[PDB]
Amino acid sequence: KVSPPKRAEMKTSMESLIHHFKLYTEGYQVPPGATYTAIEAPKGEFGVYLVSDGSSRPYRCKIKAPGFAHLAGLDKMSKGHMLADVVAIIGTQDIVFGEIDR
Amino acid sequence: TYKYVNKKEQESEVDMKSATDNAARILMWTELIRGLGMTLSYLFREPATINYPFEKGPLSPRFRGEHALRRYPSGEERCIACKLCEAICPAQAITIEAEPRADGSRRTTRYDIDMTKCIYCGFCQEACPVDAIVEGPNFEFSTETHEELLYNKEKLLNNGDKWEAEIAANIQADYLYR
Amino acid sequence: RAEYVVTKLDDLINWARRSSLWPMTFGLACCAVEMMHMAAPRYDMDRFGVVFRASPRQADVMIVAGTLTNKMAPALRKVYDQMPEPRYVVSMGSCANGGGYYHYSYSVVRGCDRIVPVDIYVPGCPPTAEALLYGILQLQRKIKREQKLKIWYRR
Amino acid sequence: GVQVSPSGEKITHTGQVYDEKDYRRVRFVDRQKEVNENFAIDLIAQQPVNEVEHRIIACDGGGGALGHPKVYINLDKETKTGTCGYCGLQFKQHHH
Amino acid sequence: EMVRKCDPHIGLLHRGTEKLIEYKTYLQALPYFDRLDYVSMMCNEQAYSIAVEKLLNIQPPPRAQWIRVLFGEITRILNHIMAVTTHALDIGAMTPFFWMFEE
Amino acid sequence: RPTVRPRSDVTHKQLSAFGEYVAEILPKYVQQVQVSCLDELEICIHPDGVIPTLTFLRDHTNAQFKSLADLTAVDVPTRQNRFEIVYNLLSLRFNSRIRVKTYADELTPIDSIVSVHIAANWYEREVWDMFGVFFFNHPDLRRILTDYGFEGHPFRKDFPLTGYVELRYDDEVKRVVAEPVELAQEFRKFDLNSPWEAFPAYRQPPE
Amino acid sequence: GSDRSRFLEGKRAVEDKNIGPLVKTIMTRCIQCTRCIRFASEIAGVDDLGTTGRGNDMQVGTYIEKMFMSELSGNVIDICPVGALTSKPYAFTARPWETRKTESIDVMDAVGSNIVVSTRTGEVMRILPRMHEDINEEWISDKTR
Amino acid sequence: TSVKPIFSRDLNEAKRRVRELYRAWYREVPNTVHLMQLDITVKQGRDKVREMFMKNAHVTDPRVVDLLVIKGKMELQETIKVWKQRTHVMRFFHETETPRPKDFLSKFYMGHDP
Amino acid sequence: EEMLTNNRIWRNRTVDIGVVTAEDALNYGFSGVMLRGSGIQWDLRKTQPYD
Amino acid sequence: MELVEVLKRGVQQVTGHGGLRGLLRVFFRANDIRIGTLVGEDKYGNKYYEDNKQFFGRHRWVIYTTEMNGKNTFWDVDGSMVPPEWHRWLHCMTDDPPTTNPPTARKFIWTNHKFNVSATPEQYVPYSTTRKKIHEWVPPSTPYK
Amino acid sequence: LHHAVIPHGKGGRSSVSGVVATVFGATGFLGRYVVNHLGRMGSQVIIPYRCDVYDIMHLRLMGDLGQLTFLEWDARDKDSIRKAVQHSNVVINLIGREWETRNFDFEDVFVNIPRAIAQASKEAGVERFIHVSHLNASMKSSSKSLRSKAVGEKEVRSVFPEAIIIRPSDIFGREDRFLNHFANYRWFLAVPLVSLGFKTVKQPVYVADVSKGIVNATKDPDAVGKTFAFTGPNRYLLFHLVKYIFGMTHRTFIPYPLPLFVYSWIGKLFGLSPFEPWTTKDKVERIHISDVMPTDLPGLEDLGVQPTPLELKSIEVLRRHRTYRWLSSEIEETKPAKTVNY
Amino acid sequence: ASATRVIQKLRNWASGQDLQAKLQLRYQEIAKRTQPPPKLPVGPSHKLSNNYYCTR
Ligand SMILES: COC1=C(OC)C(=O)C(C/C=C(\C)CC/C=C(\C)CC/C=C(\C)CC/C=C(/C)CC/C=C(/C)CC/C=C(\C)CC/C=C(\C)CC/C=C(\C)CC/C=C(/C)CCC=C(C)C)=C(C)C1=O
Ligand SMILES: NC(=O)C1=CN([C@@H]2O[C@H](COP(=O)(O)OP(=O)(O)OC[C@H]3O[C@@H](n4cnc5c(N)ncnc54)[C@H](OP(=O)(O)O)[C@@H]3O)[C@@H](O)[C@H]2O)C=CC1
Ligand code: SF4
Ligand code: SF4
Ligand code: SF4
Ligand code: SF4
Ligand code: SF4
Ligand SMILES: [K+]
Ligand SMILES: [Zn+2]
Repeated sequence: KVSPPKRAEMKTSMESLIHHFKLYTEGYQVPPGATYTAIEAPKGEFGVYLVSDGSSRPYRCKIKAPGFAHLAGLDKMSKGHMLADVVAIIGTQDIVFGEIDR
Repeated sequence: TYKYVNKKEQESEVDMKSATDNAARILMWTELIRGLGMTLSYLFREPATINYPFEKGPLSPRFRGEHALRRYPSGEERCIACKLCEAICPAQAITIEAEPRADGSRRTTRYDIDMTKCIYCGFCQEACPVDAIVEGPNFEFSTETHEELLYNKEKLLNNGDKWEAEIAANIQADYLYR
Repeated sequence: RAEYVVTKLDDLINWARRSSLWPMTFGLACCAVEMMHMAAPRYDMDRFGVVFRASPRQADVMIVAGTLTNKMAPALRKVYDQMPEPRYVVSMGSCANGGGYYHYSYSVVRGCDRIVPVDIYVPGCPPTAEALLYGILQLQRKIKREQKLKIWYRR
Repeated sequence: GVQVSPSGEKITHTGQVYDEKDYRRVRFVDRQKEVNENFAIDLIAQQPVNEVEHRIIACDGGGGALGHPKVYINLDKETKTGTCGYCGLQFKQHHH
Repeated sequence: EMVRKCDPHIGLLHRGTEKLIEYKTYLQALPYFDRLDYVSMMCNEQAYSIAVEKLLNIQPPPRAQWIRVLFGEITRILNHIMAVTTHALDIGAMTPFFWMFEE
Repeated sequence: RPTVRPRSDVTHKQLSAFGEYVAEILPKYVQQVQVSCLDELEICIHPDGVIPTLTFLRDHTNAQFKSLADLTAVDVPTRQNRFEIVYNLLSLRFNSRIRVKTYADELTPIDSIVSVHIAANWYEREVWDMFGVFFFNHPDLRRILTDYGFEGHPFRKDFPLTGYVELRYDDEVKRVVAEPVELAQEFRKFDLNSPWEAFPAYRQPPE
Repeated sequence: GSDRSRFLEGKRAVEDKNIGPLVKTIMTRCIQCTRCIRFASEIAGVDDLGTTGRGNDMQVGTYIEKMFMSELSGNVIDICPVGALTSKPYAFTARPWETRKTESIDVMDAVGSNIVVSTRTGEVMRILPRMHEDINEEWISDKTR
Repeated sequence: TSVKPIFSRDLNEAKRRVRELYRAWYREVPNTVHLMQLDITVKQGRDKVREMFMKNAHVTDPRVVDLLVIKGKMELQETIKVWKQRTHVMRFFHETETPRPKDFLSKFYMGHDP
Repeated sequence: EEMLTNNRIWRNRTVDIGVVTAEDALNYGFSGVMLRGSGIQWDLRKTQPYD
Repeated sequence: MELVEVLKRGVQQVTGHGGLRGLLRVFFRANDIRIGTLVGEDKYGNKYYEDNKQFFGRHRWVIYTTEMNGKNTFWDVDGSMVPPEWHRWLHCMTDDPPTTNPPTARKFIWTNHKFNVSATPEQYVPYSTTRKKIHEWVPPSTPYK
Repeated sequence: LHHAVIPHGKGGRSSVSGVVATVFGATGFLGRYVVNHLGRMGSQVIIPYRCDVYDIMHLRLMGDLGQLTFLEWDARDKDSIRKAVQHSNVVINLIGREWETRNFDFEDVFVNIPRAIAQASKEAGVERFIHVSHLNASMKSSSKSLRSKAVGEKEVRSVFPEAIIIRPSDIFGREDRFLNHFANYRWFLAVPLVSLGFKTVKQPVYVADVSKGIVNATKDPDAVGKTFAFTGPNRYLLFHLVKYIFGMTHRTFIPYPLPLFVYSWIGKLFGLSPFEPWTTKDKVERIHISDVMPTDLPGLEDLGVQPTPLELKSIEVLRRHRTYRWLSSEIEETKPAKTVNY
Repeated sequence: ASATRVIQKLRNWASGQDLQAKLQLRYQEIAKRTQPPPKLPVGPSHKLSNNYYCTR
């Protein structure tokens, strides 16, 4: 009821086929609630604030990217420096803009 | 546990020999000469470049390439118009209009896959209960127009007929894992 | 025969333009990560004669590699316009092709062909670096097929 | 089997041919309209009927997990052969 | 050449990922996380998977957990290779970029 | 049971005790304190006490939550105050995480906590850009993720997924122009809701 | 239910019927719940459906080749929980997650029964009944279906 | 009834803030037209500013007027800088799209739209 | 490491550039690598381990 | 010594491609001079050599045919000119060439491979396999009644 | 109407307008604006081309996913013309040159090709044929091109009796050969005008106005054989027009009286060129031929197009030709030209 | 791997480290591309008894 069964079991079993069908059409229902899960990603603390309303779709998914806070702090780090060391500071902050912009 | 990367434990004091060593390191550019030697060794190594169109890069039987619609060994199409691949398609790239055929079998009339919308994730081929839609190993199918990447059922069946000699072998090598 | 001389001259200029392709140091996303994996030592584009240049004035082909945002689109159009005349566009990946995973987003241009004229579409998400090199060689063949002097002579 | 419209273009296995006055044939002008030649309905029509002994026969696609989900077909009607819903294979009870 | 103020305008890669995720199911929203940080794909997948597992009150099997840690450290090597070598490329040296990109 | 997570009632009890501690220290602002079965502490406060609550949690000796992890908003457009502003805070000293909730509507701003945490600058810019929640005393509060001339706040529930306008290059004016959106595909909504309830623990009483 | 099957035997199979041009019967997937029998006896009142046999061999339908064609006969397609009794015109065309539902009323009958039009991609795919206890209860007629 | 103000106690100082914003936009229009090489004239831009104020000029709620002033100040700030480009500042004119006619005959001749 | 670390050009380019104090990093909410670069002993894999 | 052995392998590679014409052909088409064990010679003319002393990636290669499906591919070598079985062997999904382990023969598998046909008259154009879903009307050919 | 030609869909760029149209001069200068308007409103546009695919690359956008079908054609290939026009409600003819090449002259370009296109359209049974002639291409004109356009106008009328014939004035716009020509007069010492630019009256018309007029003509219930005169709202003397052009350019303005005989000699000298000539004898003759007063012919006003003035849409053309000193100058820095009535 | 002794000595001395032991080109020590078929284990709750879903 969460993971899809193996394909052989799906093709030979009734409950397995029903669960394969429902997981690949509707998906599993996540019980309602909100969590903040933080993982030590290589660029920094990568967080997901997930809010579930009880259905098979997330009500809210906030993505906390470390690069957001780092680039917010870029102006503070770049004090009394030039263009070249500003380039260096951008490099030394582990910055990818997919996670920053989302 | 933890460790320091730039902290030093105590000091090595001041000595004439150590001072001469540091002076020679500064004046004679010893670490610069060392970096020169490193890239010289890389010069005398063998390059990792492959001759591209004649030597292709290595792959795996799990590789997600160009989509294809398969057939039974009798020649009958495997797809049974069940639409759960487009239900699971995270990009909504599949359109599966369908109707009963002349012999009454449940088949598709429109099976379109927008390759410019598809994210090449294999969810359709792992959701298909009859192994109809597959993602075969073709990746050199770049086109000169946007329209040629808007596949229909005829194009997908043609790809399935073209690549069946390889797709079937890959599924044979792979199906015990999935 | 003037047709033969014009054809051979056109073949010469097409050979020059296809042997010296300078893409721009311009990417957007994961597709540009695969683009520099095509720059990596394995599938050496510099061996193919393909070498990045940072300025659009020294560029020949824009490899649109990533998601073309609405906020990004004037920048991409300005950068493309600032190229000199024999310029090409290789759309790379589903985002640059037709929006891809972000097709129904409020902020994504559904394909970079709404903004710039695209010469070669490279499918994938991401297309492999081998696939991008395939698209580059297909572009080389496409500009090998061009007959500018012959069209001028029969004009 | 592919057929040819009086306009000239080929007819697909779901017959969808553009009419004479339909403008959407400039997309095929100087290009081609590709039709898969192997029509699955004909290919499964030319497959022989399997003679089996039991009243109920189990069908896969020809492999343990490479085929379709394993179904059961009841061959009680002597007048018509039982066709599996996933493939197009037909089974007949050998009542002699 | 001295920098008096930095103002980074972002959003030129904003694609409404959170809105699309709330419009799709959980398994459908999984490959968005591969594209959030497209250098540590397995790491973002692990983050989203642990969030959904915590909401579901289930645990992955030990072999799955060990594989996830193995590919987490593989993503960490990939991301630190990328960070160090592109930082050195922006500084001015490109040979470590080529070597570690072969790796 | 190899498929079910462990519970950690010890850290559930610790978070409950700290919730009592904060709720009795700040009765002027705290409206609700809850601890989930996932062992996460949420403190729901009045919007007037955002600055004192965040300052207390930033530098109190027993509650050093000096790092602000997340600042987001959730649009629930069925309550009177349709925006729930959520702060996720991290305590490195005590190795803990807390969540502080407040509410807002479209015309009720919340005091910014840039004076408490500097990351709140960009986080509140994102909240304003995506939900239209104004923030008092914010230095250079403006859009951060939308286009420059963008109208509307797209993370709201009533905003369409595809937006109202789309961009294309026009050769007559030689520009990138905005048009009303016209999809060639029309994103197909799927009614993926089972008519049978899945969790009897969350069965709401009938109206 | 559970998430797995302990059944290691062969499943039964039942020959299909030809009950009409409206209701397609795939009776292998019938679960012997007699809902169609109770409907056709009490509401439709035709008394043509029933159970023949015993045990696992018990089958639902008509013993003879009977053309079950009355008004209010697509409501067995409605009330059959499994896909044993499906709509023959709505054969394989759509799926419920595909279909957008618009709640409307009915014409070509002055009862004005409440219906749901299930469309998909700008095309009417199915007509289902609605629930109005003062007009049509749960079901509609064959002409409006 | 009994709401919390955000800047203005009543409509008068809200209108004062509106007048200040309008003065700022009116002064900034010539500099914008000179700096960004706009095809339009100074008169057209000031008329467009008046048009935007007029299309927002039917609201009598002080909080909504204050929020409109705040958003106008943000737009004016990104026009004071060159954060907005020529495309962004010419999006106010709708030079490409054809307006839908306001008459029933035209809206009947094309489309099933009210 | 040999190409970059002891190189005096790389050292002049990176040493005392973008110096972040530990308190400023905590207040700005960096939380990833800038903390341990400024000396803050924090790593989620050690403090709040998950797998 | 080692240098004379390197020169011996070099002159072997030089005089290992047939003659001078074959050496120049492979050198200006494939841009390398190497001797590998012939394992291929498919039906279209592609050669498929291998050499296990080379590192992974350069240990298998193809010399393309100079003619395929009417196209003069002497210089316009293409990555899609490889038929699927040699494609699998060349991309190293298996260690078995399709000469000792041929693929399963099916009647619907294409007997002739086609390369990338973009910007050619034989390219792909999309349709709408729909059968129009709507039939309007035919007014009568007889005027009035 | 066939079911695929019903104009269903709000607005444009993704809708169907039922304006399936073969545009023959689409690769040029007016053709790009016509194709832009057709693809904007959402229409099947068939573009026959003879130049390079790179030269038609700028047309490859401004159409939504197969709404623009490009196909090669030759002006001496009736089969190519027939296969271009065989699926089209409307055929728009924009073929023209400002000079004569070794293969095609003015007579062929303005007579034989339009007659062949109209004949193929009539045999294919298209519904509308729009043909772009020139204003004051009446008959017995001083220049060969205007006489050829008159003869071709007669030929198109004879073959296709209900062909709409649109006669614009000297069209101005971006990448035109009128405003850019007069702005490129700055590369020489002075401006060599005939009779100091007096006794020559022009009313130039905007490209967007002409293309909007063509699109409204291919949708209009009227215009089933009518002739339109597409002119600007103001008539200027040539001297005042060139003075306004150089004022907007901010370069300088020294005029020079040059008789038409030696000016035609200089035009022939410039036209002796294997590339696109900078100017020619026919070009200077059309420059110094005055526009006629459009009295009885309909125009943009009753085709539904408001004629945009040159004083409004002039900065977007002439800002290229300024130096850096005068690049950031507005409209009000240049006084408008005096408008004559005559 | 196919390098002369003099070139190997030059590479090792110039790099300062032994390169033939850990050269970054893969020759033969990698796994064969054709593998024997696997037999993946089933996890818990495949017990056919004492395996009601309400208890897990
Ligand atoms: C995670 O976040 C992200 C990033 O952050 C890390 C990103 O970065 C990012 C953007 C990513 C990209 C854009 C990817 C692009 C890739 C890279 C940045 C890495 C690739 C590497 C490089 C760019 C460095 C290349 C290094 C080199 C050493 C290559 C050498 C290059 C050169 C330019 C120098 C050599 C010179 C040339 C190539 C040209 C030389 C030749 C000529 C000019 C010819 C001139 C000669 C003559 C005129 C002679 C004529 C005279 C004669 C007499 C001849 C006679 C002629 C006759 C005909 C007879 C994205 C999107 C991103 O998400
Ligand atoms: N532009 C103006 O100021 C005015 C123009 N007109 C008329 O309006 C029409 C369109 O104007 P305009 O855009 O300026 O013209 P252009 O100079 O831009 O050329 C129009 C098109 O004609 C094509 N063409 C020319 N000669 C041939 C030929 N021999 N065979 C095939 N195609 C050919 C060109 O194709 P290719 O690029 O492939 O050569 C081009 O696409 C013309 O008839 C012109 O005379 C009337 C009044 C004023
Ligand atoms: S690979 Fe993924 S995105 Fe592509 S068609 Fe399949 S399910 Fe859709
Ligand atoms: S391809 Fe497979 S999953 Fe998709 S509709 Fe057909 S049978 Fe179903
Ligand atoms: S197509 Fe896929 S890989 Fe490429 S930029 Fe988009 S999300 Fe990234
Ligand atoms: S309603 Fe359906 S499941 Fe129930 S007895 Fe009738 S056919 Fe069987
Ligand atoms: S969908 Fe329901 S009725 Fe149909 S086969 Fe599955 S369980 Fe049986
Ligand atoms: K049913
Ligand atoms: Zn079967």
